[PDB]
Amino acid sequence: LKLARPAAGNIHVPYTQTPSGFKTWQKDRDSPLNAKAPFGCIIQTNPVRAMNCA
Amino acid sequence: STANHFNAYKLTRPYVAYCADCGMGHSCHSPAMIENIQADATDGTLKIQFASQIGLTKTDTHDHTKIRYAEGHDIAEAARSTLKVHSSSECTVTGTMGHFILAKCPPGERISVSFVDSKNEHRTCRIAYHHEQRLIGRERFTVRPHHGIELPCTTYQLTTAETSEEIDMHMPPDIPDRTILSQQSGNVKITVNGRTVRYSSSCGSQAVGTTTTDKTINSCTVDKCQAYVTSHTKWQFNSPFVPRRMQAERKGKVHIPFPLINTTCRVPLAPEALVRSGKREATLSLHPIHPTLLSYRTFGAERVFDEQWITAQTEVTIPVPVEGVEYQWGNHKPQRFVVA
Amino acid sequence: STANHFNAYKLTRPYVAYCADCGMGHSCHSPAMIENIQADATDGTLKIQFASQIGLTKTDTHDHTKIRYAEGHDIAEAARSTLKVHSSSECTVTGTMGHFILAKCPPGERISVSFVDSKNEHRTCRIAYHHEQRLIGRERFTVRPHHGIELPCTTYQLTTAETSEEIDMHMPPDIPDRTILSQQSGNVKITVNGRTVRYSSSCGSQAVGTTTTDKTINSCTVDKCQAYVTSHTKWQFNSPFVPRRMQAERKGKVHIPFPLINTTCRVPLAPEALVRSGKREATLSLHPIHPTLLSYRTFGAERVFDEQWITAQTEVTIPVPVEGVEYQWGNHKPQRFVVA
Amino acid sequence: STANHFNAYKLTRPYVAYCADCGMGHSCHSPAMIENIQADATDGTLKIQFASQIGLTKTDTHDHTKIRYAEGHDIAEAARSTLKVHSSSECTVTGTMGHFILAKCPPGERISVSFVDSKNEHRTCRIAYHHEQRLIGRERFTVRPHHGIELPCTTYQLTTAETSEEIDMHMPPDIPDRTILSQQSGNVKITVNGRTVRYSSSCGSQAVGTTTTDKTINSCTVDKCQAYVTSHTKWQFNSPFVPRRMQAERKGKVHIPFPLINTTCRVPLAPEALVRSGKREATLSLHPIHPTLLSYRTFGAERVFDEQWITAQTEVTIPVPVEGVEYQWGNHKPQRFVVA
Repeated sequence: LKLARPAAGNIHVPYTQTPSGFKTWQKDRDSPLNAKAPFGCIIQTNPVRAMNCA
Repeated sequence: STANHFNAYKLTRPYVAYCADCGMGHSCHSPAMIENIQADATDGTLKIQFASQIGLTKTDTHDHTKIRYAEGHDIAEAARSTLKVHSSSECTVTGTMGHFILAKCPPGERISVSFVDSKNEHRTCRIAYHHEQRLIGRERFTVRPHHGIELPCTTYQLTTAETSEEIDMHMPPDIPDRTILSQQSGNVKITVNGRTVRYSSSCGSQAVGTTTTDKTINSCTVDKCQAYVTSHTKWQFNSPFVPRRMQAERKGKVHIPFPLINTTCRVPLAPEALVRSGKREATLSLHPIHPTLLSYRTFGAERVFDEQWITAQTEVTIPVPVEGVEYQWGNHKPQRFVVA
Repeated sequence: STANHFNAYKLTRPYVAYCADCGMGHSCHSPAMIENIQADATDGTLKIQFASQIGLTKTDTHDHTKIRYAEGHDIAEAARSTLKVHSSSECTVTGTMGHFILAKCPPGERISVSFVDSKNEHRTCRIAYHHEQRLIGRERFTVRPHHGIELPCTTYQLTTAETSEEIDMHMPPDIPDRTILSQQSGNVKITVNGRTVRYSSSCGSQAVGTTTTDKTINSCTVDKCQAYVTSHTKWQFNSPFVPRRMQAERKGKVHIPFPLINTTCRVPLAPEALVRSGKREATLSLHPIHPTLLSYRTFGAERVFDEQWITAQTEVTIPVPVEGVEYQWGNHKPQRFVVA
Repeated sequence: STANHFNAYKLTRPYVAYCADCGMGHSCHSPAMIENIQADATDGTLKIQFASQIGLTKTDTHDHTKIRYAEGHDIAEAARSTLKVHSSSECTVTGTMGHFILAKCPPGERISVSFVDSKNEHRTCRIAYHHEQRLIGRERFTVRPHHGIELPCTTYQLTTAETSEEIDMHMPPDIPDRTILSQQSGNVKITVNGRTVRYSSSCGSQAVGTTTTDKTINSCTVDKCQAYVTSHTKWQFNSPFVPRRMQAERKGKVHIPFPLINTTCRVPLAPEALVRSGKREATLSLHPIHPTLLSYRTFGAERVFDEQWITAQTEVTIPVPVEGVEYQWGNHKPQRFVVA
């Protein structure tokens, strides 16, 4: 977050932030490790357990 | 008032502020300036902060025909049909409780809201908001009507509730205006007005005095005048543009409409695949759909895992390992295969 | 009958449809469930199947003011001009013959129909079927006005008529109707409704009976009676939702209007080129137009033939061999070249 | 005359003209054929020549409701609200003086004007105009309302005023249609009209001469008669489509509305960067914004200087030479320096 000296007369309080890293790390998140797991076990996570772990 | 939400609506004087986007070229006092389009939902429910109080009448009439809007005075009226929300086209409005308007619209880079109900020709703004249709699923189409699949996805709870998470409306502010005063040859005069007017002259006894009534300050000029915005019976919404002319942030909290819940979605399934058998390898003939990210990964040791957004009719060389790889042709079943 | 085609439509009266595409989230009885959106024509006039009558009067009079709608009791009317077809914008309608509506729409992924006669604000369905702009020619632009081309393309000839291929209006739909019967504690009273309702109580005499009027049923309880409505003046659209409640389809005809004819469309011809000749090689400077396919084939024996959908003003070197190439640069005539 | 500019319209009585683009399938003497599209502005506003005088009253008065439509009886009304400019969607109207109608619109390849002001239901024609999104700035975002930037850009200054470029008005035309002649049962009995009914028949009384009365040249057939219409108090725009029925070229000048001038545009500068400089080289992590052309020129002697219209959250390996580089990344100033 970084605020700036805004446009006078109006109350424009410009405050420049970074990109949304949770959104930018969720959307644009990488290959989901549930797929492409070696040994062919289906990693299912109610509790994170690799059911059918071959 | 919560179910009929008009009590908590009428606690806050609904009013508009100077928005920078005003009809392709201006930055003017938007009576329907969008606060912020907040939408955490897989169902694609854009939820903007409504500039007026769309739903609460001039007397806090909780009636769909009345949408509380802005004027010089607090009383601004609009029709319930007079709202337009266009992303790349006018998306259907899903709900509107006072300061919170919510609905689904098509894809686009900017959302534009407009209301002409007392307003001349749809007074509104068009703020940039990249509406992305990035839904879940192996495929990538937006049509519920196929009878193929369901999947769990988020959706804004289309019912109205009393409150789940309230925005604090508080501190009826001042204005930046002086038209409440009028200098008659020495007399700064304040009449009945629609903005609260602290008389604050350039020199004289006009340092105090409310602005809904008459006051005279003789032997002064218009430049020797002084205005101020007094307040009564309201609380400003968030002060996003909002010249913070309240002494301390202390007002009610109006419940945020549309509390989202996890719902289902009609997941479109694709035409599955054609397994052309072979020697240590197979071919997967795929026809296109609304495009689908088909992924086939090896099943065994540290394995080849390919996944491409298939968007045509093509043939994918699925390597047929000794243990066999696990293929998924988009949003179908995850069925792997051994060497047939 | 056929000239006023609404008489032939009124032989098997217009119906409704419980389509799962029901207004961006719903699925219910629309009058405009998109039964079949078929338009195989280079002119781009999609024909959609609408469950009502497009122009058939309630009295079976060819009156363009009325659009045939539906009710529980089948007689539904709407404003025949008030209906709209929004594909990616409001696609321009061409005509309405009974259950067929034919119109040209913009490039888009799906099309929706919206009609509100008693309907609350244009009751609409939205099918997804990617209406692409696949027209033939050297260029790729949709603009008639410059005198540039005349190539034969197929399009639905928009004349009305009696029939070229009739949709079978048959299988008068044996309809359930059980909300119209109410058990007052010993009497299931089934009043007059939109058809003769056969009503089957679980025990006792309630099995059958004309229920286009009232009939009491002894021992009327809420679990007892099940309702159905059997009438006439009806043949099925397709049974697209349509449970086959007729015993066998008795397929009368409805002549699908707007037959296809091979017409000639005006194609755009772009500025042709500049040709710079070198030793056995030629450089065609193409100024760009709306994106156009330039094809240079070396005229003679087994020789290189390249064709590129060029989309920017550049220079392609068509090699001009001793046999000479033939270089058709876009939708102009095939100007060949000899070595010189 | 000019203060109300409709008097400068009223010097040459305007009317719709022959455009072969006349409603997606036909052509005609359209009332609102696009005479020419002129958009030379970095402000992103199109300007078009309209078939009516948008602003002239039915008597050529300054009429905010009045856009003077065309008929055979040329004095045609048009409602000031009925004009719709759908380029790729309903673009924002900006101004209308005479035939000069200017406004903003989205991206697109064509533009359609629709109005039905004497006629019922919206006569609309659509021509081609590849309306690109060619905006200036290091970034690429088309939304004014950020507090980010101000840069010089041309735009059509919308002051209604007299003239900087006066379109011509001369030659009240004749054409290949004069159907005001009649057949009086053995003669060419032509009806009289408001102007010179030039009875150019094959012979008899009909050979020449304007008809202020119903010119009945006896002993004439329909083919033996030929129509003619000569009028006055008018001036053709350019005769662009315009069958040029001017006997001699000489016009008056009507000033093109909205003279362009240099204004300022607001460009949004995105999140600047993360810098990680190492031995002889650095890395600049840019999160994505609206797409921004980041430029890295090697600050020193004749050196490598590259650019990239970056559109992701990626890390450009800023080559940090011993002389240094020049980091020009978007709307920010060229922040470049030597080794860190």
